[PDB]
Formats: sequence, structure tokens, C-alpha cells
Amino acid sequence: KPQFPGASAEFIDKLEFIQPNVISGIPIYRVMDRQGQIINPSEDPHLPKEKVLKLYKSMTLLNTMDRILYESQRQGRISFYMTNYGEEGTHVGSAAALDNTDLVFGQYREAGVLMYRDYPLELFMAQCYGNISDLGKGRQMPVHYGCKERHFVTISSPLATQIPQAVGAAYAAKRANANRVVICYFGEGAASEGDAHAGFNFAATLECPIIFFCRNNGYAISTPTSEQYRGDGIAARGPGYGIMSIRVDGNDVFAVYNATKEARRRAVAENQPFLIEAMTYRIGHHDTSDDSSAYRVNYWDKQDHPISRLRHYLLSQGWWDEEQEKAWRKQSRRKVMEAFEQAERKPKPNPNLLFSDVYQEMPAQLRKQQESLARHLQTYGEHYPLDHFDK
Amino acid sequence: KPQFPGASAEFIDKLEFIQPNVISGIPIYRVMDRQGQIINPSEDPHLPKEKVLKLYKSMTLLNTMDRILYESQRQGRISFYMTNYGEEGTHVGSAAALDNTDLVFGQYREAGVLMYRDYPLELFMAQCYGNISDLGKGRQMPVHYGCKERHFVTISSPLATQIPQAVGAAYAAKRANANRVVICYFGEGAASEGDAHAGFNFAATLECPIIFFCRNNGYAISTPTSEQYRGDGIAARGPGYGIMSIRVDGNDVFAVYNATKEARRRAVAENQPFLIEAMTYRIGHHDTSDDSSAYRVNYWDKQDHPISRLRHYLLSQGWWDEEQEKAWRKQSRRKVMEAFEQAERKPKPNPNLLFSDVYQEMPAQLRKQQESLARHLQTYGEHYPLDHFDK
Amino acid sequence: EYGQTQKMNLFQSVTSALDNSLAKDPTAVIFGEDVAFGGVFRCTVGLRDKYGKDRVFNTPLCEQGIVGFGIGIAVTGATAIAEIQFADYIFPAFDQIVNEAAKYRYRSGDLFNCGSLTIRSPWGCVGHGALYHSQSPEAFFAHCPGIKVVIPRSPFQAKGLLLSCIEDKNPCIFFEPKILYRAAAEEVPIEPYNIPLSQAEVIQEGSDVTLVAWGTQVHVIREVASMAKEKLGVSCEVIDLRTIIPWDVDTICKSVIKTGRLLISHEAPLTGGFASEISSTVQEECFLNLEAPISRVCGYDTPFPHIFEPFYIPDKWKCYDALRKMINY
Amino acid sequence: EYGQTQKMNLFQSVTSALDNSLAKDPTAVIFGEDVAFGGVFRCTVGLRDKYGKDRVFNTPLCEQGIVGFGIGIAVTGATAIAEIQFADYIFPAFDQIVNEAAKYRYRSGDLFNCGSLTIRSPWGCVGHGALYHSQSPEAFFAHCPGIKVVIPRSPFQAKGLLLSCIEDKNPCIFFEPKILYRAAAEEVPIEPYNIPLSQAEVIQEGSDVTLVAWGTQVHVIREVASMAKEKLGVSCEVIDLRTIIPWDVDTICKSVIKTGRLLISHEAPLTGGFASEISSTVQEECFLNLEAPISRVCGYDTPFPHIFEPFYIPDKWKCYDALRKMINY
Ligand SMILES: Cc1ncc(C[n+]2csc(CCOP(=O)(O)OP(=O)(O)O)c2C)c(N)n1
Ligand SMILES: Cc1ncc(C[n+]2csc(CCOP(=O)(O)OP(=O)(O)O)c2C)c(N)n1
Ligand SMILES: [Cl-]
Ligand SMILES: [Cl-]
Ligand SMILES: [K+]
Ligand SMILES: [K+]
Ligand SMILES: [K+]
Ligand SMILES: [K+]
Ligand SMILES: [Mn+2]
Ligand SMILES: [Mn+2]
Repeated sequence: KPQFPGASAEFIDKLEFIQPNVISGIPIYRVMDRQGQIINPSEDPHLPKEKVLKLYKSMTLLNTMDRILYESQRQGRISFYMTNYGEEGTHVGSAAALDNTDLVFGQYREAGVLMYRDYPLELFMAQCYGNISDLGKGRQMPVHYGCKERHFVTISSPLATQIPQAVGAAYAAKRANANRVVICYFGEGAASEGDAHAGFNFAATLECPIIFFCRNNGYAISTPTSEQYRGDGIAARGPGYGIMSIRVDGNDVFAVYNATKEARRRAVAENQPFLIEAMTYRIGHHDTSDDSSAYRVNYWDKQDHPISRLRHYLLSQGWWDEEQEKAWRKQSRRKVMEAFEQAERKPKPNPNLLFSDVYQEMPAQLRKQQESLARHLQTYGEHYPLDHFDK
Repeated sequence: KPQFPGASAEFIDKLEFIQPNVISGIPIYRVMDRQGQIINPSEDPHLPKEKVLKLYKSMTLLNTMDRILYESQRQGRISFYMTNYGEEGTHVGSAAALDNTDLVFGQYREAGVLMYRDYPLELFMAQCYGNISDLGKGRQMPVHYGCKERHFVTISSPLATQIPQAVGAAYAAKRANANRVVICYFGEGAASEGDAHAGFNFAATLECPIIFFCRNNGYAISTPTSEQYRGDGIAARGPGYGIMSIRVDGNDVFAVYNATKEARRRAVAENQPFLIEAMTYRIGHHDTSDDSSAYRVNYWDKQDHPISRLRHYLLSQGWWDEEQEKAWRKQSRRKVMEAFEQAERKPKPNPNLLFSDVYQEMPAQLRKQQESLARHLQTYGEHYPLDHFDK
Repeated sequence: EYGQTQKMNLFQSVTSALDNSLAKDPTAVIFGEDVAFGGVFRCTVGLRDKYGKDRVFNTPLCEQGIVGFGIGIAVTGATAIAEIQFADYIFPAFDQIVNEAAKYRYRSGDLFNCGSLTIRSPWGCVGHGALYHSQSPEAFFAHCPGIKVVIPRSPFQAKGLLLSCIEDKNPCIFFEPKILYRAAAEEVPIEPYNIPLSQAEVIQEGSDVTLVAWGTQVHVIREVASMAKEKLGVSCEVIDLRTIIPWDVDTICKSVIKTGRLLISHEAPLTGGFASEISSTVQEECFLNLEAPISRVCGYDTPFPHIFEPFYIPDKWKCYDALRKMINY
Repeated sequence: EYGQTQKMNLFQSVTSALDNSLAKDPTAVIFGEDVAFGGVFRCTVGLRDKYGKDRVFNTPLCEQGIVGFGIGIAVTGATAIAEIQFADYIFPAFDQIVNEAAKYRYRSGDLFNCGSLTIRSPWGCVGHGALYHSQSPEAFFAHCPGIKVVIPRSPFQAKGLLLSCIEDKNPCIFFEPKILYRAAAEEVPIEPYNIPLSQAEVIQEGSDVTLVAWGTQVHVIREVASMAKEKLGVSCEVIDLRTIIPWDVDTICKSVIKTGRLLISHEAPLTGGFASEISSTVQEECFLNLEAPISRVCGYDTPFPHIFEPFYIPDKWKCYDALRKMINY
């Protein structure tokens, strides 16, 4: 019997390399088919009508907002945008399975989580416009959302940096006996970063109540997954770190909900990490700087979409119809446009705010720089867009 | 049938997390038992007598050198040392399976590879002493060996940095139609670094003829593997990147040789990476700054050692006996002491060499600094250990 | 001077440099995130079709891997041209750059090197890039012996400097001012040519004050020279530094000995910015010639903001106002 | 002044600081490579037994993970004291430090922060550390708004500064001069006390020249002051900078206005070293008072060598010779 401390294993007396199973990988958990039909009744979460309508209205309201803000970017009204087309089911299915106070780390494609948590349209807008209502004080590029009240840690552009951070927050939660989970979203491209290997391993060895949620939508900007990895996606990586792992149909809000709900229950009870890889397709361009037709969509959009699938389910229950659909489409457009118009008309924050929060206090030498700008604007102010900024 | 680009898999209609198999992990490939007996005749490489005596004499000569240089460090004759006690079989078993011109990247525990490649005792010594014979010009701490002639890339202290480098060299070899492999050694602690995740993934996606060789000896300084990872060691990580993987008994030179020989054959023919995790035990302290009794050995040293095991095999073939053992022990001690004495008596390199090779050419401002030192030593030279350095 | 030219913007001049490199050096490869389809700033358009998928290819999304991989290629003597998608994302690779690439030749006694590595990366402000698509990281790298850091101001400059970096026998970081990628075109030779590294360029002679900058900021100080001439009757000597390290101390000191005044400007934050190294060196070498304190007009010591960018940057008015005070000292 | 003291060397003073922290702050945890058994330099001996395995624990061998993990802990408001085993190995974490920790408060409009993070790491030469157990990385970090960088010169200084870092509401990097860990002991209060950040200390008053350094180099310039007094009859004002950023500009400028001469010294390489920022700032603020050029006596612009260390370091003779020339200028 082998005695090595590094592994628990038997001897083998024949040379055999271990081959990865990539052709038939980890299977994809589904609850409803593309026609919104429940496949296996024992798996049906039987969520109540009001909750399921919330999933649906959250997704569609996000989609409405996406359409408008994408257009706003094209007109140069806002500088940048990233859509959620196809990520709506992963967002709202997982958010609905969390406790309200569970802490969320993400990046660019998680706005539906905030939407489900009732983040005001006014605040999504304020961040994209960098106006005086933005609690982020207009400092970050658009869609870099954050909300302390809704436990949604401010997004940052460097990919994967949130992954080991989320693990640290989860360790702290364990110690605090918070009975809280942390969830951490990231794309399949971001999973190639060194920080993903850091977070996965620390979460296992330090026994942290965290859900890793990877959105695998087949592309990282122009890069297909064939160039991103050669294993069986991200889910197959989890077991190598000792992490319980699952793969789900990301266009199925119920499969997403079931897997997240169970991951959350076990992560908190057992103080162990869970990895969920949600299979989707990025229907939109990567962002507003991207024309995705350069490197590759109608299949996914008309044949397999989270919103359409849930809409079919709703119809089967008698919980929605064409009239309700029309009325909601109108009401949601009105609500988004009201927030949009208000956001565009607000001033930007005082230019003084470029100097605060660098440190908690402002160092004397920094204050000196702030004073130098004030003097500068006194003399040369005509040359600056001051009429747009708060004073 | 699922359509997602990110994975190839069937649907499943029931929620099931994938559980890591850590209790009965990837089995440990063995060819000979602890008494040097061949277990499975179909696996016996039947290496010729001269080659097997080379494996044995390489291991023992390394061990002799280790004993002397470890003592030299304790006396402050050299500043630092790291022993190879227990890594001798992994070293010489894998080196013997490589082609002479296969490029090696490593770190601190690979000196047996150089020993097998007939690296002169004088040069091991010259590097540890930083004397005028050192081609590294005395610039690095002891045991940071390198040899361009023997295709052994200079060691550096930062852990794991060589892993993605080795992959790049392997990519270049593929393009060159070198029919050469690259091998890259690293410890189980170093495998936690972000650079390990970088190298493993790039080697798979870019289809590189590389062998990753991980020495799992149960500890990284004071840290047991229970605190290093929670998966089934390092071998279980390989398949998640799409890498063919195997685990071997690192105290068995033949198991090491067989797995390396086959990895090399397939890596070159197929342009694909192979991962070999060699299970060993670090018998010595981590280095000369370490008293390992602070955190944990006699079992491994008397019950399961690579040198003892090979010695038993040699006896069974009639290829060694007590007289030969005595004579070799004497001859090897004499050879190491001759190199040791010569190394201690050589001057150190000219202090001017602190300035060259920073860039290929020396920038004018750097030459100015070199001139400032020359002037300085002209006036204040009595205060410097100049009598020890070449002029 | 250099044969047939054609109008090129800065991204096109980069493509031209890269094309010329792959044509004449069969070892050369180009890799990084999204380079295969032509890159997110178009710098590699056409090259994969022209030279082959084994020579222009995408990597996984991992900066530390890109640089470690590049170093490995270079260790075999093959030319490795790595791309980092924005300079802001070079930091995951900082260890590979500083501890490995810069030290590779020295620490091996020249038994091994990675001289044939070049890392190219978009750099500098772009109007709305905010914290992570605006940064100017050159001062971070300036404190690392063993690497070269090079920043062009125009398409003609970019192609000649990039060719020099690719051919230089030391690991080079080439920062491409992204706001210039599609700015005005200028004539650029179609065939290969070199501009020397560690050589500043005096682009306008002057007698009252020396102005030093690099990248897009060169165009700012050129405009400041014009403003000073018109409004103050002050003659400014305008210098593009071009190479951050090793830098051209002699050209700068010669100018300041002549004028007796120096203003250095860069987008990067003031504290620890590269203006500090130039100012302190000029002070040591030209002390007796200094009519007024050396002025540094830099970004403020904050992260780079989104909505406040117009107020953050060391623009022509900030530079002009500093110059006015220095002339009056 | 501070209650009962006992003789402590620098490693013991660090243990004392950490002990005092865990005792008074139930949120505080200490983690990194090999900290559980007491650390490779003994700084955490006894703390796991005293405070529990959930509070003093080993991580996997991954610097980028250690720092990202620390930031996460700090995001919840819990005090996170991360160790990086040698300052030379801080570079894998450079992205987490520069792009994340430093920018966390600003970029969120103060909705989130990691003020309760402190990163402590052994620093500076040690006689035979060569390239990777000798480095002084402070200038790399000095160019990053949003972090504080702090370096003590003695056990009493180390405990008071480290307590201040741990309690400061901003991410701090505390560099511990490892050659001092087991050097001479001095009296150190057993109970907690604080020394303010961003405050230099004039440790010896003088009238002819100002000398500035930090870490072990403070002891070098103190000896240089003695040599200057004895051999030249020159009165040196000796200043320990202590905090690299934000630095105490006022204390330095006040001294130079008085003396008219400044020599700054550090082990780190000259080019892009922090002496450049001090020299350029002093030049701007004290221009009219400068009797001679500000001198920088630094490490050469090379990697840190093994066998050549005695020739590399800016020792008392190099500093003295510079001072002699400056006094004579
Ligand atoms: C460290 C770093 N490198 C590169 C980028 C540029 N970049 C922004 S998004 C992106 C692709 C991310 O792909 P993935 O993680 O799959 O997410 P998706 O956009 O598909 O949802 C890249 C390369 C970045 N933001 N951070
Ligand atoms: C980036 C980095 N961090 C930390 C160290 C300090 N260190 C030197 S060896 C070592 C343990 C390495 O363990 P492992 O990789 O298992 O190799 P072994 O010593 O057991 O053969 C550590 C933490 C280092 N050299 N590089
Ligand atoms: Cl981005
Ligand atoms: Cl080490
Ligand atoms: K992020
Ligand atoms: K290494
Ligand atoms: K180069
Ligand atoms: K702090
Ligand atoms: Mn993706
Ligand atoms: Mn180990």
C-alpha cells in the first residue's frame, strides 16, 4: 500500500496514462425543454406564480434597458456599453436562488442580478452617464455597477481579479458565522487567468462557503473556446481542486435556479465551495467596440433563448398571454425611457470629486493638487466643459 | 442534443453534482517493489547493465556531493544549499529517458539531471562558490545551476515562472521541427502558482511537445499538502486541461524512466503535453535555512529510498556487491573532495562583472556607474575584500 | 530618404512593421488575445492569412502566460512579439517581466537570454477609458534594469521604433498611444527602416526653455511652444524622449545647458512618474545652468477617472500656465 | 513614556505588534506561506497556538491569491494581515495590489474598500540574498495612488509603525528589513502604541547638510554623519523617511531650507528609485536654498548580485565620498 503523503491511492503495475473525457463531457442539467415543458416532474421547483413572473419581468426589463442603452452608445450619448443578450436566464435564475444578503462579486455581464434585487433604473443610468446621482461619483466606465445596499460588489475591468477576493469575503463570512454565501460570476475566458486558479484552490483548502458561477457562452471577444482550453470546459476543472461541480443549461432559468439553490444550501451548511458552469451563447457583440460579425447567432436567438423559453412555460400555466405581453412591453419601455431622459438631463458631479476617496482621508499633497486645479479653472475655465458639471 | 459551443456533452434531467475522487485517487505506477524486485515482467524496460550502473552512480555521486556541500554551508564556506535527498530517483530516471538535446527547465531540486548529463563537479562547485570558473559569473545564489552545452536552462528563485516559459520553448521547438521535447520540473507547492495554470492551459491549446514533471514530496517548506490543495494531488488536474496524465512511484527509477520515455515518445510524435506526477518524500530539510523538525522521516530514509531500491535490484542481477559499493563510495568521495578543494581556492570574478550582461550591450549610463566603482575602489579599496577577487 | 511611402495612421504603421518583420525573419511569431482576427485595434489585420496560423495566433486569456510563453520562445532564439491587449492589463505579467525577462541574461552569465522578445501594448488616455483603458505604466518599468521601454509619437516614428525593438537584442516593451491609432495619417515607408533606441529627438529648436515629453504628449508640448511664442515671445526647444529606458540623458542635458529651463510633462501621475528621474538627473548634471526650478506637469496622483478626464490630463493650458510661471520665476 | 518595555529584536517586535492586534481586534487574521509554524523568519511564532488555527493559517503557494484573498477579507471590514514571504516575490500580486487594492475605494465612490488590509514582507539586502532575496521594491509601489508604503529602521519603530499600518483605513505595504530581524535588540513597549504614518523623523539635528534614508540605510547615514563630523567638521542633519508614500515633504523641505544641501541614499537601484521623487520635489520647493546639487547614492542599475554584494551596496564609504564632493561643490 502506497505511503506518500501527497495522495491517497493504490499502486498500479501497468503504465496507463489518464485520458480526459472531452467528447462526452459532464452532462448539461436541464429542467425544461425549448418549448417550456418540464422534462422530469421530480425536478420541478414549483416556484409560485409571483416569483416566476418576477424572473420573467426582470429578464425582459433588462433586455429593454439593453436595447435602449446600446442605442445610446451608438449615438455617443454614453461612452461604452455591454449587453446581456442570452445571459438573462443565468442572471435571474441564480439571483432568485440566493438570500437577499448573500454577497455578489461579478463583472460585465451580471446586471440581471442587480435587476432582480430591485436596483433602480435611475441608478443603472446614473452610472452609465456618470451623473450626480451616481454613488460611484462618475469615476468608472459605464456598466461598472456596484451597490452596497444590495450586496453587489463594484465591478472592475481587470478580468478574474474578483475570484480570489470573493473567496476571502467567504472566509470572513464563515468566521463571522454570517450564515451567508458569497457568489462569484465570471466568464469562460476569465477562467484562463491565474487568479481563477488562485481562487478555486484557496476556496477548497480554506473551506469557504462560496459558489463559483462560470458563464460559458462560447467566446471571449473573438476567441472561440477551442482556443481558450482543451479540457471539458470549466466544470471539469472543479473536481481537480476538490470542488463539487455541475454543468447546467444556462438558457433554462429553472435548471439555473435548482443548481444555485442546492449549491447555496450545501455551501453554507458544509463550508465548501461549489462550481456551476452555465452553458449559454453570447448573442450580442462583445461590447460596443466590437463588431462580432468579423469572427462568427440567429440559431440561438430564435431557437434557444432564456426569455422565449420562460415565456412558453408561463403560457402553459395560464400565467401570461399576448395582452399581458403587449402591456408589459409598453410599461417597461416607458419606465426605461423615463429613467433615461432624467439621467441625460442631470449634471455631472463636481470636478473636485476626482480627488476624493483615493485614500480614505485626502493627503495634504493631494489637497494641494485639488487646489491647483481650482486655481487653474479660475483662470482658464472657459476652456473646460464646466457648464455640464455641478458647482 | 445540446448545441453549446463551450462543451461536448449530453443533457441530464436530474441534478447531480460531480464529486472528486480523492480517497482512491489516480493509482501510483510501480515497476519494482521496495526489495528491488520486478513486479510485472511485461513492464520491465530491461535497461542494459552499463545504463543501470549509470543511474546508480549518478544518484550516489549526487548524494555524496549533497553531504559535503550541506556541511560546507553549515560552516559558512558557501552561503546556501538545497539537498536532493529522495529526489535522486526522479532526477536520474527521467533524465535517462530524455534525448541528450531535449531542453530542461527546472528549479532547486533537479541537480541529478545535470549529474546524469555529466555536468562537471568543478562547475557545480564553481556556481555554489561564485568563483572565476562559474559561467554564471557568481551572480546567483548557490544551486542556481545552468548549462547551455547540456540544454539545462538556468534556474531562478521565483517559483513556477519556468512553467509557461517551458511551454513557449516547446512551441518554438515544434515550429523548428526540432524533433525535440521540453521537460519542465516543479514541486507540488509551485503548482499552486498562477503560472502553473498558465503553462498547463497554453501547452494544451497551442499543442506543445512538453512533459510537465511534478515532484510531489508532501511538503512545501513547512506546509503539508493538506494545506496546499484538496483535489487528488497534481495528476488529477491534468485531464481538466486536456492533458494526458500519470502518477508514478518517484522512489522507483524504472517507473520514472518508463513513464518519461513514453511521455517523450508521444509528446514529440503527437505535439501534445503530458503530465507526470512523481510521488516522493523530501527526506532532507527544505534548505539550509530550515530546521524541518519544527513542523514534522526515518520511515522514508530506511524503508523506501530510491538509492537503496536500485541497489537491491543491482544485487539481484549480480551487477553490484559490497566490494564495488565500498570502492565507489571511496572514489566518489575523493572526486567530490578534489573538486571542493579546487573550488574553495579559486578567486571570485572581477567586480566589474557586476555590470555586464544587464543588457546585451552596456548602456553608457551603466558604464558610467562601472567607472564610478573603479574610481571608488582606487581611493577606498582597503575597505573592500579585494584580495579574494580577480583583477 | 527611405523609398516609397504611403499614408498610414498609427495602427497601419504597426501592421506594416509587423508585416516587414514576419517577411524577413522566418522565426518571428505574433500572439496574444484576439490577435488572429486582426486585434481589437486592428494592428494585426491580414497577418494570419498572409503568414499562417502557426505564426499569428490567439492565446488563452492570461497575461502572465502570454509573457512567460514569449520569454520561452525567445529563449530558443526565435523572435517573439507578444501583445498585451491594454497597457492597464500588463500587471498580471509584472513578475514575468521584472523578475524573469529583465534578469534572464544577467543571472545566467549570458548562457541564456530572451533578447528576441518584444511586448507591444496600447497605452495612454483615450477620452473615456477611465481607470483600466487609460493607464501609462512606463514609470513602473523604468525602475527595472534589463528591459527597454519605448513610446512613439506618430506613425512614421512607431514603425521605425517598433522595428528597432523587434530587432534589439534585449526584451523591449513598446507602448502604442491608442488615441493615435486612427488619428491623422502621415507618410510611412513601405519597406523596413529603423529609428535608434535610447535616442531623443529635438523636433523644434529653441533658446529660452526646454520642453520634454513622449507619446501623444509630444503634440501637446508642440502646441505649448506655439502658444509661448505667440503670447510670450518665448522660444521653446521641443524634445520627444522616445525611449524611457535606457534614456538619452545627453540630448536632454545639452538642451538644458543651452536654455537654462526645463519643463517635463506626462499623462502618468506625478508621484514616482518618470519626470522625477529626468528632473533629478538634469538637476545633477546642469545645476549651474538652471535659471528656474525644473517643472513637472503631470497627471494628478489619483486613478484615471471616467467623467473627469478633461480635468485630469496635463493639457496645453496646464503646461502653458506652468511655463508662464517658470519664465517669470 | 509607553509603559513596561522589554528588549526585542525586529522579528520579536513584529510578533509583539501582531499579538497586540489579534488581542484587541477579534476580526483580525494573519495568513500567508508558512505562517502557521511561526514563519520562515519567526515573525508569527506562538500566534496560532494563542489565537487559533482559524486566525493564523497557511495559504497555498500563490502570491496573487494571498493578496486577492486579503482584499476579500478586508472588503467585509475584517482586518487582514497578509504575509509575502520575501518582498522579491510580491510581483505576482502586483496586479491585485495596483489595479485592485489601491483603486478599490476610489472606483466604488467609497461604497466598498479594503482599508483593513496590511501586507507585510521581508525586505532589503541580507549579505548573500542575490537577485531574489535582496530586493527593495518600494519605488515600484510609490507610483500607485491609493496604497501606503512604510519601512521601519528598528524594533521600536517597527512595532509602532506596523500597528499604525494595521489600524490605518487604507491598504498598507509594510516592508521589514530582514537583515535587522536578529540584529541588536532595543527596548520595546509590551503594550500597543502607534507611530504616525507619512511622518519623517529627524533623528539628529544638523546645520550643513541634510541626509535622508529609510530602513537599514538609516544606520548607514548615521555613521556617515559621524564620519563627516570627525573628518570634515561637517554637521549633518539625519532624517529617517519612514513612510515612502504618502511621504513627509514638509519635514524634508524644512531641513533643506535650513542646510542648503541634501544627500538621499537607498539600496534600491538609482534609475526610477524613490530618491528621484524626493530630489525633484525638494528641487521645486527649495530651489533658492540649494548650495549644491542634490546627491543620490543608490544601488547600481543592475539586478542584485550574489558574490558582488559588498561592491553593489551604497555603503558608508560611497555615501561619505558623495558627501565630501557635495560639501566641496
Ligand atoms: C486582465 C484583462 N485582460 C484583458 C481584458 C480585455 N477583455 C475585456 S472582456 C474580454 C473577454 C472576456 O471573455 P469572457 O470571460 O469569456 O466573458 P464574456 O465577455 O464572454 O461574457 C477581454 C479579453 C480585461 N478586461 N482584463
Ligand atoms: C513566488 C515565490 N514564492 C515563495 C518562494 C519561497 N519558497 C522557496 S521554495 C518554497 C517551497 C516550494 O515547495 P515545492 O514547490 O513543493 O518544492 P520542494 O521544496 O518541496 O521540492 C517556497 C515557498 C519562492 N521562491 N517563490
Ligand atoms: Cl475591458
Ligand atoms: Cl527561495
Ligand atoms: K474584475
Ligand atoms: K523559477
Ligand atoms: K527585442
Ligand atoms: K491598513
Ligand atoms: Mn465568454
Ligand atoms: Mn514539495
